[PDB]
Amino acid sequence: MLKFEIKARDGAGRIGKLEVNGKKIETPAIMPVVNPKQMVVEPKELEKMGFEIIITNSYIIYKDEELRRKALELGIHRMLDYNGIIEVDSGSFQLMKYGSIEVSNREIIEFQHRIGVDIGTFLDIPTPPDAPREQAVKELEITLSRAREAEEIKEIPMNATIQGSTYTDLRRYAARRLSSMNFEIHPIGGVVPLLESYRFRDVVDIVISSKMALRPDRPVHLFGAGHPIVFALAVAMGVDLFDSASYALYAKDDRYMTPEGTKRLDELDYFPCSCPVCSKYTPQELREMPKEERTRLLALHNLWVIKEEIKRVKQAIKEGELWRLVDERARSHPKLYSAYKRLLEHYTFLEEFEPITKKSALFKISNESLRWPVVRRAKERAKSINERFGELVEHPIFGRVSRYLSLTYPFAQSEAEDDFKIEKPTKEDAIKYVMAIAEYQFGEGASRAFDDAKVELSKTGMPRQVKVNGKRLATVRADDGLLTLGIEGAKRLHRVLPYPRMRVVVNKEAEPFARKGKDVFAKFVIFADPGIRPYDEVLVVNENDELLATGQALLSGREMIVFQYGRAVKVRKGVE
Amino acid sequence: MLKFEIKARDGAGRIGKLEVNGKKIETPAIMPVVNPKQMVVEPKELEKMGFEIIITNSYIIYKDEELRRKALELGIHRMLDYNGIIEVDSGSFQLMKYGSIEVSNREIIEFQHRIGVDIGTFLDIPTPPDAPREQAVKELEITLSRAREAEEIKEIPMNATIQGSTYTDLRRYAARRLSSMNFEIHPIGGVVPLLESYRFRDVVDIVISSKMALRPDRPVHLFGAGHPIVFALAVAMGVDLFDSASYALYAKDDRYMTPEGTKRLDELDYFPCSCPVCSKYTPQELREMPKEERTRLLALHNLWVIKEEIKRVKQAIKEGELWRLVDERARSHPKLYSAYKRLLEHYTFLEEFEPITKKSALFKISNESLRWPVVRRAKERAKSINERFGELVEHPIFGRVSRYLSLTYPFAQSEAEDDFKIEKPTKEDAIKYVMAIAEYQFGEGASRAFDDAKVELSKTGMPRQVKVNGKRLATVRADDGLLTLGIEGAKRLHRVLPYPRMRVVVNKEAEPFARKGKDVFAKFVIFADPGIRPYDEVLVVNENDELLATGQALLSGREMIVFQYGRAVKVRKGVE
RNA sequence: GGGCCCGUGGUCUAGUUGGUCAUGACGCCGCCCUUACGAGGCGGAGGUCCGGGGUUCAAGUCCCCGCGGGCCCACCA
RNA sequence: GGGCCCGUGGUCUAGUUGACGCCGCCCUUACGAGGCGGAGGUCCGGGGUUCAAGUCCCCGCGGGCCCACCA
Ligand SMILES: [Mg+2]
Ligand SMILES: [Mg+2]
Ligand SMILES: [Mg+2]
Ligand SMILES: [Mg+2]
Ligand SMILES: [Zn+2]
Ligand SMILES: [Zn+2]
Repeated sequence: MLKFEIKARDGAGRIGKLEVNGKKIETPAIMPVVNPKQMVVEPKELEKMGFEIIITNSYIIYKDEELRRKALELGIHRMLDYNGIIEVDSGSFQLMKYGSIEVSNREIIEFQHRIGVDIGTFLDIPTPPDAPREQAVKELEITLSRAREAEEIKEIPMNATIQGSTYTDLRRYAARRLSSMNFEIHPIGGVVPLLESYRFRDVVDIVISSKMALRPDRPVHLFGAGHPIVFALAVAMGVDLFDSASYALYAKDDRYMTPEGTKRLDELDYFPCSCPVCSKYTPQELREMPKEERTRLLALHNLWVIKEEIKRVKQAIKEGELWRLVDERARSHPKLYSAYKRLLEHYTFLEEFEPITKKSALFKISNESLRWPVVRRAKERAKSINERFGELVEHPIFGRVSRYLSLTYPFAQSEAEDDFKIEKPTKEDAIKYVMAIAEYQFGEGASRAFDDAKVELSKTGMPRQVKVNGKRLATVRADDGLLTLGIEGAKRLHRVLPYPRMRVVVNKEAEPFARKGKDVFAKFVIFADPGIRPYDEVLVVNENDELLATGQALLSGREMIVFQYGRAVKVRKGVE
Repeated sequence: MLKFEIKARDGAGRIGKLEVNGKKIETPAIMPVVNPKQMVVEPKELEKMGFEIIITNSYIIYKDEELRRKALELGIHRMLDYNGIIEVDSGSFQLMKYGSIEVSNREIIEFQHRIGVDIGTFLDIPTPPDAPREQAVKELEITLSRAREAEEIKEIPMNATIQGSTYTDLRRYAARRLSSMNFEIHPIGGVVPLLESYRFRDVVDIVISSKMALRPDRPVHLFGAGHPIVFALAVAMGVDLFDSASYALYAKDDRYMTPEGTKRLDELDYFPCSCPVCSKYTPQELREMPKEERTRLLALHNLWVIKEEIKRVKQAIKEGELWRLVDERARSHPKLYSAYKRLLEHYTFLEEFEPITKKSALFKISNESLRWPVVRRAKERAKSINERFGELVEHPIFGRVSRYLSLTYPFAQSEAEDDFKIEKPTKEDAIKYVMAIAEYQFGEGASRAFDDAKVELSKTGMPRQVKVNGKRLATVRADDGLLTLGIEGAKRLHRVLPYPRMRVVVNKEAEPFARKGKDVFAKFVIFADPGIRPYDEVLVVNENDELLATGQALLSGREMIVFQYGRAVKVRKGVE
């Protein structure tokens, strides 16, 4: 009983709405790991700060006498004075470092119900990296079994943590076994050793391998990752949740955090921040004060950056610049740049979830910029249109491109050293632009659903509304020069394009509304064209392939088929 | 009457100590342009904030009745309640926009003495960009004349503004004419139109052309540049001062500033900041309030980032990562990336001022990282060593390098995707390392000054102190694997290296001290090997080439010969 | 369906003639500046303003109707 | 000439219950980097404290920061 819906999206990640026991939050989001005995910062304020969710170690409490009781006494919220979403850890992380931990998967799994938590974790086994073969195999099974045993003894939302070591094949498997099982969240675990050793590439090989085999709808949390240096990369991998003692742990050893890396106080002459701590202090005066005060103020600051970067990321996603932000943070350190270069290698993975159009332009600002999904796509997607229509124009990013396409995303919406001069149509070809924009936007074929049409030009010279006889097939949206279908056009297309091309099939229950014009909700989608990508102009149909309406996709096809909460299409017009 | 000394340095820029009228400040540093009549934020606060210096438009004053008087009345500081360094503008900028401004170069150059300012600017003429030819020539002469007329009627420190339009040939000339003239500061002007049109390339072409022909000792200020997006770039070009109404001007139009570019309030979902305004508010909430309060808060914010980035930069310089921060900010926007790629093209300009060793390692984080000065040099500088000594090992950044060099900056102090495994010497080789580190560090030759020596190995296996018979020629400094000369060694060298190889020539006056071991001050250097680069291990000598001491250069050779304030060498041992 | 915005390629506005509002937008030719790309600078000429209807001596510009586009809230049936 | 620090490759420590060197297995395209177990050298040089010292204070020989003098 955990709700998850994709609010906005970019890259392969997304900003979502998460609901557990009435308490809502929004992802991406990081959970500050807190060890109750000795709290550097009390939930009291974390909450006051912005953290509407955190995490503690249940197992560490099960051991302590005092808390065990205070626990079963006033729940956990009350015992931490935290009125936000609280989640716990099995203590497997403790089983990784110190090895032997005393408790049964069941004992703790149960112990978590009594303490009245909001989300819990069964005792998964975090095998380390480069671990021997069988040790990964055998250990994963034990994990999978404890995951089954926990599947049916559970009553609260639970984390099904994907283990598998440095073995992408295992990761892949333990991913489908756990995706098909009935759990609410999937954290990718046993990576801290990697992160501490800045093995950002191996981490991505892992996070990718997994996000591929997991169900799109369940939240992915990267276990033990709380440094601003990874968020942008991570999030664009389709990660949504982070947890880490990083902030306090760092602060203790006198380390300062920057989205670009780590700084040793006794190496700071200035404060590369503007938060409340670096505002009223200095590296000199803060190096003066003693531990108790020094680490507290550091942790404090660390939290502020952590928080800040996260907002930074979300903002990037909201604008459609997540990749530029990764390309920027990638420069923060060699090992991470490596990783980024590697992420960009998994085209197929990223392509699937990469929006078809964004709000802000494509920016050529690195060699890597040219390997970004949205580029590769358009280069191939435009290949055919170029030959059929021809009349090419030079492009700073794609080299050559048919003028007919020259005003639609990402061709006209790109910026690079040298500038791209677009070419407005001329009455006589105004159509070929549409035909092109159509075969490009809808697929080898679409052209025909517009064969004979009329293209109006605005006071600028831009191809806008296309209509036949008296009614409009579609409109060349100003922003990105793509086509927004207008019912009549939808129909005209549906006829020219074979099924399942660009279609969404809604259950009988929903069929009524679609016809009217009301939006479609993920839950009611029986199946939809796989090649559907976010913000695609799509055809709503009934199980019998009868046009029901046209709108704007909000999820990849494969995505609507599995989401239960959230909207699938933002219906423009209804067939009735 | 204005002092300027290079505190710390990197790239081609540096953090310096600037003193005018007893009031100290530190560069890089930005001065908020303020228009008295309607002040969005009063100096009162600006100073409270961190701005120990600002600027206003004297010509704007001379026109207004009220102010002209209040001006001649209680000076300027008092009229602005500002107790920091105040500087003014001639109004030429107003001569550019609106064209015709009423006043004589003399009239206002004198009106600036009366109002009792700390720094002033004569009426230079800011020719725009791509302006006709003569219009640039003719106009620059008028500027240079006004600069002569003001050279002799001046009593207060003044800004010698380099004009010249988009003509690098004129820029370079107008730079020598004004470098040789008696002025305190040189702003590079008539660039705003460039900056507003994000022509970051053209700006570099200009800033570079000029920094080349200007005297190293006089501070360079980039007229009208106040956006975080340029600082790292600019500063690494050897700029030291900025001024801009940017913050209030943007805030007015509802634009928010981020090190990476500009954001339109009504496009913000979150606040990618941690300052005092983005902390206690939200994009939603701030969009609600009206102008009076919206603009003020934004301006306020803008100031916070501005300040922030500047610190960022200085920190960068202090650790020796200025370039990494440019490589990062370069990704902020296409046109800027271009510019950066271009700056990196002038190797000879940058190499001269490029530290011989830095505190933090070299980072391979982009294709551009491989064109950074520090690498090109090393690859060439290492060329011969590799042939002579041989026994090469592969390197992630330089491909191949002889082991004997493998522990010396920046080979062992480099980080890139794949890692470099160093090679500690073996007693029998121990020396070849030094010999190598020698010919590499000092020049084709130096090897001999160590021909027969003893290399001690630490508890690590690292070659550290080298001595012959009983005394130490030098030591293999731990952090960078370079040689720190020990007087005996210095003379050993001096003898095998022809003049002026790595020599610093001191005025008779200073010859005394040198011998003792006290540091050398720029002022008393008659001449020094040009191939001298900061943090180079050098030989101090007297006008007749007698070894007087060994130290640590702090300026490129050609730099010592010109600097009056500031120290030239950090003397280690004296010959006496 | 409920609210607000719009008639639109993108990029972007930094040495504040007091703040602010104008001084159209597009397209057409020439000189400059450019390695030509680019991006600017200067001067010429005078066409068009998605459709329909009013208002005014004057209408891209001011309401009004239509055909369109974006954001937000509501419907998870 | 003072005051502080150190005896040193870089990088780096994010689901909070001494060092360098030597051989083998695992994980790695070998690189990288790790994970496991065997082995047990030397720890700038001299003098001490100790049953025991790289480890603790003393002197030597060295590196680093800050502050002072622009003569
Ligand atoms: Mg579904
Ligand atoms: Mg001199
Ligand atoms: Mg909506
Ligand atoms: Mg000093
Ligand atoms: Zn901070
Ligand atoms: Zn802010």
